[PDB]
Amino acid sequence: TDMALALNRYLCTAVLPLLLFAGTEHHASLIDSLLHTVKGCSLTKAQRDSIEVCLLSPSMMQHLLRRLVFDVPLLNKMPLKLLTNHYERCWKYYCLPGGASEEELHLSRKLFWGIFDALYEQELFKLALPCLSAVAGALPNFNPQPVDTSNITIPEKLEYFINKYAEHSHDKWSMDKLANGWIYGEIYSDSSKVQPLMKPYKLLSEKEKEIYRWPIKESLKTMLAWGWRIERTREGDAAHGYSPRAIDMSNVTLSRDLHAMAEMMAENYHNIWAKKKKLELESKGGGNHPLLVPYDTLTAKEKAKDREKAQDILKFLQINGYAVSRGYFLSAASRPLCSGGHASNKEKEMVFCKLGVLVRHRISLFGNDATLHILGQTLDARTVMKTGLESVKFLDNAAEDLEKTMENLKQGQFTTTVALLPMLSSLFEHIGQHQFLEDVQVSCYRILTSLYALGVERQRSALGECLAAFAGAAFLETHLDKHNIYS
Repeated sequence: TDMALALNRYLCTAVLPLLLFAGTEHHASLIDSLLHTVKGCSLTKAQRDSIEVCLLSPSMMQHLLRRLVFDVPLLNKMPLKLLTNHYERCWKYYCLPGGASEEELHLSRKLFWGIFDALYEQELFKLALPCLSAVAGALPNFNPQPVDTSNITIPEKLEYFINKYAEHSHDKWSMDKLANGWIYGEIYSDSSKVQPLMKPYKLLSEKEKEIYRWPIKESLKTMLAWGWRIERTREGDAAHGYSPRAIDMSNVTLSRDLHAMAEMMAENYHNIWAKKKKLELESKGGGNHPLLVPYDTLTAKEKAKDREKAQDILKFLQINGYAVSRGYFLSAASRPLCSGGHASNKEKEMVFCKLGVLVRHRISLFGNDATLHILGQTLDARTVMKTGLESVKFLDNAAEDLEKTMENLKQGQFTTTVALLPMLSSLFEHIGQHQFLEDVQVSCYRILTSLYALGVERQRSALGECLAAFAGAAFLETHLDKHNIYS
């Protein structure tokens, strides 16, 4: 407490020093200062020390534009909502000069807009949904999840592999040190450069293989843990003492199957060593260690024994020739899934989720101002809501008509069976409540003139009589929506 009053006063004194490799600690450590409050009112000044510290950096800030994206999925309080969505629009600046992670940006877009069905509160989620059109327009907590390795037994085909890879290991323990060539003695006198461990491989015993054997078996058993395995293909490949005719595993190029598994093997090693660090010094009276931060931020220099050691276990597999196997693109490839995913979210506009009608539809307007396959299904997307909430065309979704064609204004002005009958089906659902309500006819006028900016035969004399029905029904302001579509 009495030294925990340091944080209270320094919410301004560590701010005024506001006015690219070793600065990664503040994107890791100081990101967790406000995360302790994610001092009460004074924590809002920590946003000014962070939401402005990201934009004018962008080397490690390129790895911090989606920093809390490993915890923005675990947002929901109010500071967990503003730790991402307020820095969402500023996350296009890092990939502005740089425009492996373009599919990870949709993880907090296809779920947080679905978590927008769980909640004023959407004052920060609305413009950040258009920042997802900017994070894909400029380029184009986090708990470790441990898995236990030794549950399975060593397969017999990879026992000719644990004796060849360990035989190469004592070469690789010397190929990094062959310019000096260190040898065994009896006493560890490192002033005269002798090691007590430099013994050859062909004179090994039943309890000294385990220095070589155990890094391989924690690197082989964890391949079978994700529904993946190893298949078969064709075959392939001074001084004196233990002098080998060896080859290096820092110049052999890899396969494309192995990339998503070996970078997951470091993610596997981000869930073993990030748990093996919790079993060494914390039970003796230790303190708080910062390695529980989000995933794309923290230092990787300890992981050089985990990112460069999780590839040569399977670079050596390509020596043996074994078939390692895995069995704005995503904003466009899932866009027909999105127009079918928002229309499936159009049925719940009648029965929190009524804000989901406005959090999903009105945010794709700039996405339609930046881009009939998905647009012809989006013309009838609100025709599921104006049929499901057809009695009221249900709290906010009964009066979401003024924002309904507002996303179809930018979609209609930005462009023969996918538009023939259904162009005047949802449009008449706006002009059908024109003189019941005037928030539907004010958007139907921009729906009837949504073709004069892009250039309804059947709906020409149904609205022309409706112009002759609402000529004085003010519904004369609703007459300009039914008189602009009668020829």
